[PDB]
Amino acid sequence: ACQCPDAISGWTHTDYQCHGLENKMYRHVYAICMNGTQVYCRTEWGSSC
Repeated sequence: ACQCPDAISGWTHTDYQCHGLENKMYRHVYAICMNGTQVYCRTEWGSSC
């Protein structure tokens, strides 16, 4: 769920955090746009906590 005005030039993500209610780790995946912006694309879910 993300789109850049022209194109995606790169790919990054925040670090995993524990979700206190879900008891599961999540992080945010961001695409880097050609224009310099970042767009939040998905939430990645990891191991338990």
